[PDB]
Amino acid sequence: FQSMKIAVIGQSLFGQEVYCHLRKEGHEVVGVFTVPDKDGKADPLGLEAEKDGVPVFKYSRWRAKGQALPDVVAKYQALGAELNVLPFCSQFIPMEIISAPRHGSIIYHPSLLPRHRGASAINWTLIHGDKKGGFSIFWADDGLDTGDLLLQKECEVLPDDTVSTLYNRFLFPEGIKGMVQAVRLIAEGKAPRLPQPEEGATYEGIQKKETAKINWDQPAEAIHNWIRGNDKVPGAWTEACEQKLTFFNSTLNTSGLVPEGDALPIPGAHRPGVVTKAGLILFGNDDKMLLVKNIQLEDGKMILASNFFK
Ligand SMILES: Nc1nc2c(c(=O)[nH]1)N[C@@H](C=O)CN2
Repeated sequence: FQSMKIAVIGQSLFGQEVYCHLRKEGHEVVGVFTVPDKDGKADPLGLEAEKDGVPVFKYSRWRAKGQALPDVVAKYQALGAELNVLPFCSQFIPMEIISAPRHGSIIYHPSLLPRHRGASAINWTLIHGDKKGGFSIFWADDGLDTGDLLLQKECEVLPDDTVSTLYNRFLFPEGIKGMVQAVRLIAEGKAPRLPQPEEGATYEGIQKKETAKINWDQPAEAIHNWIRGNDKVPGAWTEACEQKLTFFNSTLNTSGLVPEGDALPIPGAHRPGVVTKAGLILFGNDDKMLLVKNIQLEDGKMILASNFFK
């Protein structure tokens, strides 16, 4: 064993939990780098670190005129970190920071690397209807999500899984355990390095609300995968009845359903939607059905799709 000085760079409840476990294991978290508020909620990793008197720093920022801000780097170097743990970072972290610690930097990534390198990997897993998923913890190198693996765990992906369900069922609870296990291996001097194969590598970038717009010119199954692969964040959407509607809780189980109800005209779609007591029936460009159970209105109100027209 060895108790280590660790810099934590991340966010969210996931980051908070990794932070708590590292401390429970006897490591010193020398600092936390997280996201700002927005709005006016503070990040829970930052709030937890602040409670404990651990240095907390908020970006981004991160960069200006090519290089890493001299300020952020300064704050980092004072900490004397021996390892960086990245439980949910976002932007490229300059190699002056990534490569500074004796033990380097390890990163949590919610896909089976080399598949779905880049941001929003859980979205892209489901958008493509992958039948298996999981997470990787990997050693940062100078590429984007190309570094050798430390460990990887797989799980089955179910036909109606969403980003949120797959995360809460597996990638969150097992991912936290996995990061903890990784730090233990590093502390013991027993951490593996498993180079990523070239075969099957794919890359996608961040999925912001704007690029979650539905393309209706696809089969029902692909549209279902698009909706669930953006559910709940950032939320797949379209224009209908003169507003922006976001669709959640899709299924391809349309057993016994008939397309009778109140039309929902959707510009660009192969057929109108139909609001039924079961929810919103939608058609793909193959005239096959999918069913959306919930709709978020442009003003943020969540409703049952069956209640759209009251
Ligand atoms: N140097 C480096 N920075 C990273 C990644 C990486 O692979 N290398 N991936 C993301 C980690 O959060 C974003 N930041």
